[PDB]
Amino acid sequence: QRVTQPEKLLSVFKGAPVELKCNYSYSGSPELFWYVQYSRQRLQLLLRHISRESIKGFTADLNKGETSFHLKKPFAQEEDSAMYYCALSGFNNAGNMLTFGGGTRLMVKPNIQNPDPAVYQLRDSKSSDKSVCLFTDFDSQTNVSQSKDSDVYITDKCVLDMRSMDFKSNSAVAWSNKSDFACANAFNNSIIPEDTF
Amino acid sequence: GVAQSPRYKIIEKRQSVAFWCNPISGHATLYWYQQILGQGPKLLIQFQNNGVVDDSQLPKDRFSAERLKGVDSTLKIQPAKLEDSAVYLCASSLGGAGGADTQYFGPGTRLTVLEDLKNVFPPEVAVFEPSEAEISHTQKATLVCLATGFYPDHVELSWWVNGKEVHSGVCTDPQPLKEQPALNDSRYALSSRLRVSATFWQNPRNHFRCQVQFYGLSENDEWTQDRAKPVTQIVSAEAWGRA
Repeated sequence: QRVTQPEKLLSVFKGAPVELKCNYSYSGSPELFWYVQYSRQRLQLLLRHISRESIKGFTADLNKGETSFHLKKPFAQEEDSAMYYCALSGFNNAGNMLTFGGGTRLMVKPNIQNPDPAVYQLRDSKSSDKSVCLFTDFDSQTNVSQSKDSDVYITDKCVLDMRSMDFKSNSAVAWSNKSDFACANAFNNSIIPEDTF
Repeated sequence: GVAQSPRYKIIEKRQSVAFWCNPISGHATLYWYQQILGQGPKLLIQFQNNGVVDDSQLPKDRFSAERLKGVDSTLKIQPAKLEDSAVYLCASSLGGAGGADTQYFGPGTRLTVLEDLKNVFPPEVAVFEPSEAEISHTQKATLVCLATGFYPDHVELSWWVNGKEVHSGVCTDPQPLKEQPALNDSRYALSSRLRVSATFWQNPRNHFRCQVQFYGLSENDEWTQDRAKPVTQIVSAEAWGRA
């Protein structure tokens, strides 16, 4: 009795298809499930193999010829970003229990309507001369690379939703204690040539 | 739903720890799972009423559990090891005489086992004001919050505008970074952004606060160091609208 989710991370574009793979090993007729955990929420049932119903746009077909139970959706939605766990039920294992796969995180990237990449400098609200560099409004083509210098800190990219404005944007933050640190040089990674400084 | 206590717990290696679970009213089956970071839940023990149904995977030299009246249940680790750091999940299901019923999960207990409680630090929090260049170029204004120097990674960051928590326009890093990556006691930093319209930021009556809830040591933990005991606590930074 084993459940395998072969990949820990799946990153897709919004509106692109989703396939979260799950394979099982089980002698007999298996009972299969998908569970989901959204950020700050409890782990919860998503669907079972016994019903064809689409749940939140997802379906999963038990394919015994491939011992697979892949979770699929044709058009990824930003709301689908979450942790997904495949599970298999075992009959009279002392009682009736679940075995879970190792999980896969689904991340759904926004489609930025009009990229406007730029690096701005922000000053501390307290009277220190601390500042941070904000790289923002870049396309989901751009990947942000971690800092190679010990005393420069760079976060990964992060999408915010100004839903009152119907507007989404990526950003990453860079800061450092050093004299030498400048926003013109904060992100010496693959950034857009049209980047505003 | 299923209840669990505590939500976060820090203990030192070789100390003991107990977790509490209250199942759904009338659920005959109760499950305890261990979930290591980046893994799935793995069953520790399962109860049917007050009787152990499956304890084969219980690490019996140090783990034990009871559910003495067939309702709420306690799991204890005595003594704890560093490798026990994990989320401890409780679940319940009806327990009827059919197939596998839906399992309902608690919110989990996050356990961090440390070598030295003197390595525990609360965060410092700073808010950075929007750039004039951004305001001019986009008619939008991004605030940044930095939480720094905390250990272990037990933080919840939120944004508050005029005293009300806000979620629209916010992004917080899903993972903290290590302030000193070549160190396995390294403290952590974490960033978040809040973006508002330029006119909203320009209004001098609007109040902006970044809040960081830290979960640290408990009342009953010993502390003889000079600096303040690193207890569970809120640390915030604030900024006012400007024109």
